[PDB]
Amino acid sequence: MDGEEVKEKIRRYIMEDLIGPSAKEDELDDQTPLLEWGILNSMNIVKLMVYIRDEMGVSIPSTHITGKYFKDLNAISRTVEQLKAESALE
Repeated sequence: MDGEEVKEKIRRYIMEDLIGPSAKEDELDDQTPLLEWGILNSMNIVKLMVYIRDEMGVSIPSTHITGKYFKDLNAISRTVEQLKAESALE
């Protein structure tokens, strides 16, 4: 329930673990097309799914995994806060 704290955590983990070479100081931006970079697919996306799960405390269901939310980092976080609300009542 912040947006920014969630985003900066995730985006930087994409730079640390996921990518490697194409992950300079400002390669991964706030609005970067993550799917057009093709960095997010079933192999990679699960390391994010567990990252948000532990760090943000948000259980992302497998049925939630669709392009619109994993499209850019704002779309990532906005839906994390929705799923955070779901997990808050659950």
